[PDB]
Amino acid sequence: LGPRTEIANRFQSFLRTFVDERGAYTYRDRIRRMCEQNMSSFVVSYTDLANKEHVLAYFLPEAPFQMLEIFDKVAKDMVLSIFPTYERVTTEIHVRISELPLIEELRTFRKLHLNQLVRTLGVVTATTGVLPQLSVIKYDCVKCGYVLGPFNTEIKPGSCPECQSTGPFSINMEQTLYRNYQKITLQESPGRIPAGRIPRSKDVILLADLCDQCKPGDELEVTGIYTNNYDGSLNTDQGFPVFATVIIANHVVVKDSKQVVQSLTDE
Amino acid sequence: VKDEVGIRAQKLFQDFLEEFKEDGEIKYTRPAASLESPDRCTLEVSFEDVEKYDQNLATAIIEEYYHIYPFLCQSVSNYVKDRIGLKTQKDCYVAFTEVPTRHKVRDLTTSKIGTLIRISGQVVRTHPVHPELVSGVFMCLDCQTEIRNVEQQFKFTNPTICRNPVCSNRKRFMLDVEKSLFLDFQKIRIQETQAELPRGCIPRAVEIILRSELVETVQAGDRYDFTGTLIVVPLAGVGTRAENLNYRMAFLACSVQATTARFGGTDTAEDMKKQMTDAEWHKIYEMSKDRNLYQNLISSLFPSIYGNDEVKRGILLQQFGGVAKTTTEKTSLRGDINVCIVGDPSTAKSQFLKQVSDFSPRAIYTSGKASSAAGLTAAVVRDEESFDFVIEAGALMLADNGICCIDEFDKMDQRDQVAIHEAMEQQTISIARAGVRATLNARTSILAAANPINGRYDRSKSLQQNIQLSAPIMSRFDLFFILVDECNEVVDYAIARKIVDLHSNIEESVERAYTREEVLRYVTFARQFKPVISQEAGHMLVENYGHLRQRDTGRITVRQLESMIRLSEAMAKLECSNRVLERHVKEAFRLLNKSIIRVEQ
DNA sequence: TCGATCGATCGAT
DNA sequence: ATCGATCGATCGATTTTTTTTTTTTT
Ligand SMILES: Nc1ncnc2c1ncn2[C@@H]1O[C@H](COP(=O)(O)OP(=O)(O)O)[C@@H](O)[C@H]1O
Repeated sequence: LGPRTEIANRFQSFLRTFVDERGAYTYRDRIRRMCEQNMSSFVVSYTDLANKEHVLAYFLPEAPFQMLEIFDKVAKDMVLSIFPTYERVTTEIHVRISELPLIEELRTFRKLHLNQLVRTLGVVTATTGVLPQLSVIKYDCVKCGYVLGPFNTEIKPGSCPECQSTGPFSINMEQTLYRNYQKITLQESPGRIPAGRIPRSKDVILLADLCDQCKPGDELEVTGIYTNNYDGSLNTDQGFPVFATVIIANHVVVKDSKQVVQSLTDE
Repeated sequence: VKDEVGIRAQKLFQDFLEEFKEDGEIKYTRPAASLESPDRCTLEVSFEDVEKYDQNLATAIIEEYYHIYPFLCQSVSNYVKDRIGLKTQKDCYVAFTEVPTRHKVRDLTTSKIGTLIRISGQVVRTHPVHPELVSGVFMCLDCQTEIRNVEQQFKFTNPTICRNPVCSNRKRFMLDVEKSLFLDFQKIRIQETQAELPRGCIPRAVEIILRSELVETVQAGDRYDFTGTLIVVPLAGVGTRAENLNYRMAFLACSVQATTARFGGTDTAEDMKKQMTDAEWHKIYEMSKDRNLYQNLISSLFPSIYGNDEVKRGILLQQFGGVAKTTTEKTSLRGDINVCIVGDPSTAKSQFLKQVSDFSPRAIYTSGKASSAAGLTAAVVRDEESFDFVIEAGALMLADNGICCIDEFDKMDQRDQVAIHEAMEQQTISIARAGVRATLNARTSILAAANPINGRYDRSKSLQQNIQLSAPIMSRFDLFFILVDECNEVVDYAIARKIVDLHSNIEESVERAYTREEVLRYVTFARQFKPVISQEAGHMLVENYGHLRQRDTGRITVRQLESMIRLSEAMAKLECSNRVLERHVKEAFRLLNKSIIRVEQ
């Protein structure tokens, strides 16, 4: 498209046009800094985005999924083009955000905060362990013995090597890509309570690049995005439909910082 | 259809309030004027005004409510559209009020539906927000899925046939979470009323519901005045069954008056820093310039009392300010400070403080030996309700930015008290054995209520042996001011002739000079000032302290000093002035020396 | 024992 | 003679909870 191409192109004319710190801007070199160490967790500044092009605040909330995807395509087509040897280790990228002009306390968010940009914090409690997931749709045809091909929703087209036939199928335990997974339980601090009552909480999902980072009993900072479980069994109802809530993780900052930590000025 | 009469009626209601509603003035557009920017979708209405102008739509409104209810949202829309460039985003929240009739749980039958009757009770076991994508889009799968329909029904139903085509009616299109309708509520239970206290039966429980803007402005421990919009609610019921089913009872309500839990902070209708924070300049100007204001203030809260006149000049200390200065990240700097009382048996030790809780807000008093050792900590639980260990509260910590004094300071176990040994200065408390690395904060002052050892003041022993407890605590209490008992008839006859003007039912008290409300508002104005120190006393307090300890050259040191400069910066807050002066110094020095020589044998 | 599946069948057109 | 609607034979899909023995804290 004409305008709907300009996003990645403005990222391209961003990471070698916007400058701070007396030349040799970070993201000219931060990306190769990270491709060296084989990390694949590049991070963005929002304030730098406001310094260069303030357009990217209204264009975002209408579907930030697509914003993040159109982000990651740029990191791919940059890195794997300029480091073509790289295409061995992970071959997938996404980016992070760590600058938001707002800290939304718990017990403050409602349906108005649906599917858009967030910041929130709190405390961890008990949650699950570490498990992997699926990533791709591939089956094995069972009438004719072929594979249907590569393709929260099912697809199942009639087109396939078996003369576009074989509604039936079966599945292997290999040749399909996987994805690490973990859950969390976010509870608010027992300092900033309404002074003596039960607290409130939500669940949160984090994804494969972000695991074995959190822990029970810790301090926290997350951007997150507000989810919507699309149906907890709509039917004859209670005095409420049985609906639920999660936030999906984009980027964490921990507050303890128990490692060698700060990024480096040029001088 | 039924409700077209209500349509026309609220139409002409609109058409009247379209003009004035009250004496060429309007009270039901300016809420809409404030609404006009964010469009939050609420406008409550008085039911009395229905009795004023529309001439008894109550029996038009008060029985067939639920079927008329949704037509009034369209009424609201037809209102808001008349003047603003309008989309159909407009919605109907309601917080009905001004209705005379206020009934209870027991006058409930199958004939009570679609009404607006009013009820109270108490709040228990409350429950959270719980969103609802009430709406969406749903039809066949060919192309024609844009469905702004009524799929918001209680029982929810995917199945819709079509709009444009003739297609499948069991294969749905997928759902819409993007450009649809979502809303917010919560859910609680409520117990039998304490304003209606019968015998016999249990506290019959009611289910009860609130809308979005009603949400999270209720709370545990409150008595209410609700709507009465009882509903049809979408084993053991072995009656007859039909079809061309066994229900329970439920209820909702859409109006709240969460009263008996309301003060409102500080906002002579005149000009000031803010709207009404100190609009009484006309008199506060005088209340900050009078020269006898100290004594006129002293005797302005204890007319029903007579004793010493030394804590009637001090204890304003506790309610008075501290510092609230602008510094770096060195550490917390503290503002308020302890006080102590000891005395002989019942010289009105307790009536000083039984009332002071009723005096200022946020500062509730009781004892902790009223309960377990759960004064400091919450109730230590070791059985499974949610995750087997829940201790995030207490009672002492329920006084944040306010005080919660005690009585019988002496006979309390040395667990809460040894915890107090730290909890008052480094005002951050911690525990283990059930703590998610427990990090709390109390902030506030205290008042003590000791009682001697034998119940007398025989000067045979030092004060620290007059009480004979553990020691270091008796410094951070920066002023004691003990009340003494003697045996003299003049005093006691003066007391009895206080009772002469306690029950002589006309003029059963003495005249006064300063009323309470003006006093309290002056006090709550006096804090927000950002005080200043630039005074030679600020230069020359070193010799005052050096002289203090020239007297102490014959316990000791600089905790008392911290107190000193805060006592006196408070007594200059009392002068409604910044810019510390060197006299509040001398008074504070005198108070210090009264305290220590009072401690002296 | 309950439910949709699918294939057949009977009037309309 | 073409085609849609209704009937009906054909197919597969559901049916696990109340005491105890250690454990931390008053
Ligand atoms: N100067 C005084 N002014 C008013 N009341 C006084 C004074 N001196 C003594 N009293 C009386 O002494 C009583 C003290 O009772 P109190 O100390 O509250 O009992 P307890 O010791 O159980 O708390 C008060 O009720 C009050 O009537």
